[PDB]
Amino acid sequence: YPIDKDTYELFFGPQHMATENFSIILKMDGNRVVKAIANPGFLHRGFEKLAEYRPWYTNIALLLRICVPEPDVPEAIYSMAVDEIIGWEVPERAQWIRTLVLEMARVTAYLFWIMGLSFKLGVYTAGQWAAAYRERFMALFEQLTGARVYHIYTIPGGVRRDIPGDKWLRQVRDTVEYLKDKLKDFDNVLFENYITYKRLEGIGVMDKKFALEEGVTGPNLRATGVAYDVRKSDPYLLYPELDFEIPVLKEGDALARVLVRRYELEQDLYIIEQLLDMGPPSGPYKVQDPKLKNLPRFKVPPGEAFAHVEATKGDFGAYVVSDGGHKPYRVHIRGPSIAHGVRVLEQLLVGARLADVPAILMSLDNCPPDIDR
Amino acid sequence: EKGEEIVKQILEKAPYAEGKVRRERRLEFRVPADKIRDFLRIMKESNFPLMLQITAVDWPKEGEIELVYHLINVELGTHAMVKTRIPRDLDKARMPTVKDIYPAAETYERDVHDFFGVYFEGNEKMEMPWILDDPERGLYPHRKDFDMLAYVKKKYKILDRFDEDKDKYV
Amino acid sequence: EKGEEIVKQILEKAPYAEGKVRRERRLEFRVPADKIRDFLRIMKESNFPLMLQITAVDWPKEGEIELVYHLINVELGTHAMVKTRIPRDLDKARMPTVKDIYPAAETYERDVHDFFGVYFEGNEKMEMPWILDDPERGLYPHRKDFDMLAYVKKKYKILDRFDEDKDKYV
Amino acid sequence: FRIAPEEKVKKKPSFLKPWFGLKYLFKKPVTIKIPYEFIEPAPRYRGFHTLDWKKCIGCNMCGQICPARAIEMTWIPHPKIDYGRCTFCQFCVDVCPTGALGFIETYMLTTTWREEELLLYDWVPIEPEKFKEIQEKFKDYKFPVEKIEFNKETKEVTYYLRDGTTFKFKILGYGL
Ligand code: SF4
Ligand code: SF4
Repeated sequence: YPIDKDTYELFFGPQHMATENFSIILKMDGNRVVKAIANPGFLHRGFEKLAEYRPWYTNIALLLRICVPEPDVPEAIYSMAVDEIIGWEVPERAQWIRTLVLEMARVTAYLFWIMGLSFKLGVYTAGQWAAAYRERFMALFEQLTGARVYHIYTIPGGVRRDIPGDKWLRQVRDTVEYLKDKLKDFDNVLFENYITYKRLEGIGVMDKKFALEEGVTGPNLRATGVAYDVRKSDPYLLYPELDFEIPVLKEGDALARVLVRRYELEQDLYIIEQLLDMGPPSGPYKVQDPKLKNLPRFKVPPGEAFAHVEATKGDFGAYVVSDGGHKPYRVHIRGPSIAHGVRVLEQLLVGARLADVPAILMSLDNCPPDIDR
Repeated sequence: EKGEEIVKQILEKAPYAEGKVRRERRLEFRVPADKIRDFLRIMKESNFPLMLQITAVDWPKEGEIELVYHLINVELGTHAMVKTRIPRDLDKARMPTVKDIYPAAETYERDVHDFFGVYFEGNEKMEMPWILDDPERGLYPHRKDFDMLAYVKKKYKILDRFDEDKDKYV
Repeated sequence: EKGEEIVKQILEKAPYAEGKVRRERRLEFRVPADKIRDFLRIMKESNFPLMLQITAVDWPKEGEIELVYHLINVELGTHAMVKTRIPRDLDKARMPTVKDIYPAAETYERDVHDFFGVYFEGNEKMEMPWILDDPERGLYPHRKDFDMLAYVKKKYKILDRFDEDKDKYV
Repeated sequence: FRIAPEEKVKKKPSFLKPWFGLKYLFKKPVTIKIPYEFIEPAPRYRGFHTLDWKKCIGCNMCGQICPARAIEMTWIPHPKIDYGRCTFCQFCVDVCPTGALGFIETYMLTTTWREEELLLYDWVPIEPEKFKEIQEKFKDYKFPVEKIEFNKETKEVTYYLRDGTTFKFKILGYGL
């Protein structure tokens, strides 16, 4: 006997192609939502009690898969944290390499978010273009380090493979100037039409006091009135000698949290163009010769370190503690989307129509491998 | 430097707050266990609204789940690491929930309760199947009393479709 | 009886809170001066939302304006009388304002500041002509340093249109 | 600090401006016809393993840095890498002291459901004459072992190569 008789519970499970892999059970009321709780954790590999059993250097390759769209931001934060507890002397060349791959993976993640938004917003042309122009960035990463995604690159000191040379650094100038001439054809399909602007207007109204104390750390609370950019507040890599300008709006409906990410794509591509004309000087790619050998037996002195870094969706931190041996005692990777599309999504879908459940789901850039950890 | 002034301003408003300032902005300090509830809103109202994950390390030698609490700033950019030390038995795994001051800890406490140990009193989403459905909820797999490769053998008989012995370590 | 249980529940959450229970519901207790600001929201969040007038008696023998603070309940009907003791000089007449927790004290503090002494730091409606315009704002007429019938004579020359001496006391 | 707009980012919606996304009705469509236009992957793409049998000392230094615990050791004391549990992270290359564990660009490896084609994932990697199976034999970039005939009690695996040597050797004992 069906014991609700009032509210039908359709729910977007995994096989839906709008939500990626996290089920949101929606207590629908005709065509609105009156209660939207989420069941995440269809992907819980475990990384607390799973990355505690590997040595310190080889715990990179196992830690990449905590966030799929950015295959460099999870390694470049753990590489920043094990940098701190040992206290290396990571040179200028390794700092520049890690800077440029941390920004080119970010423009890859923005392009993937555009393609993921357009696959569920109906319009396929902004999806196919976004994946096509992400593919040349993948084929440019493949010259450098290894595979397309999950390029195990940034070991705790420095990097693993340096630049090929003028065949590569001239090529990045070509694709960045190409995509900066190309980006004016994304606006006319995704941000200038009177469909999308009339589709995402006023849905999911996020207040100003509802973002800073809620768990939101990304660029989407920056569309609400909040002045917080971790690249600007505490620059970590070769950021202070860049002088980029960050966007802040006083709005907070859903399309405010989309135009801010479009402008972040524009200024980040201007960063990669500005970083390239600097060019890296000489130096080694590794950090030190004597305190790296016998690579499993890598006793680190005890203590702890926190690091945190800007992402496509949320400034998400790592937490490593070292007992004093060749094992991370606990490496916690705080997912960006833990209270960023699970808890704030519960008070965002209440009242919204069914057509703007997937669009709201992508207007926060919900990536399901981050809630579980 | 400015973090030393910030922690000096915090220590005026709280006695049990021994603040060590790491590199420039990593203001880490420990408080006693059942005193942070009357303390975290001093940290909220001063300058730190946003709360990151309630990450909790374990220690089998001295039995205590050291729940470190991650706070962050928005006007300066620092990141507090206020930490407690509560006992390790499931009987004594008690900790008052921070939901009246932070709605950030509505969901962080669900993961730290379903993963290992700690039970939070004044919250409603406690016995909800958040993650780790049955039969994984019946034992807490993220402490140090739960070892891998002797539960995985009792859940899956073979770990290699192929040959000899790829299930041990090192 | 039930007020004794209520004050026993309050004393668990606060050490410096020596609670005397009068007849049934007149729960009166004194706190130190610069500790009530970290204390009045313990009293707000427990059971006492509504705040009545910040009435402040004076004492010339022991110089202290004993600002008693009236709280009240809505679910039981009791009435707290939490009180401080701050010094009597206008230099030392300092008291942190309760506006972040009670919007009731937006206006009570204006009357107690314009009448006598005390200055409240973190408030905006301070030098506003609330009451007692010039030249009555320039001296505080509700303490014991201001005596009547020697200011009224300097403000009005005669107090009787009629005869002999109707201006003294007793 | 350095807030960029006041209303500079927010643009104006527009009726018939999406027709400028219609420009690619006549340009050349950007795809690769994979049967059969090849791609030529990178000169140092991470792929399969090319152990050298004359420099391997059996010190199991790779055994303790494999994140997925598949470089388990055999006797005649070389390792067999299984790609059952391998992420191609190539931490087994720059940690091998002698240098006897290389990696060459070979990634295409498709096997079917039957077990006899699934013994293909247990190979003691061959000498770098397998680079003469990447070139000089039909440059297809595929795994040049292509069937393995294990035999119980007569343990003599046979990497039946593309047309070269059958590469017989006995395997007895595992671990250390
Ligand atoms: S290929 Fe990578 S994962 Fe496999 S054994 Fe070698 S280092 Fe380990
Ligand atoms: S490849 Fe290196 S670690 Fe592996 S057996 Fe040979 S010498 Fe030892």
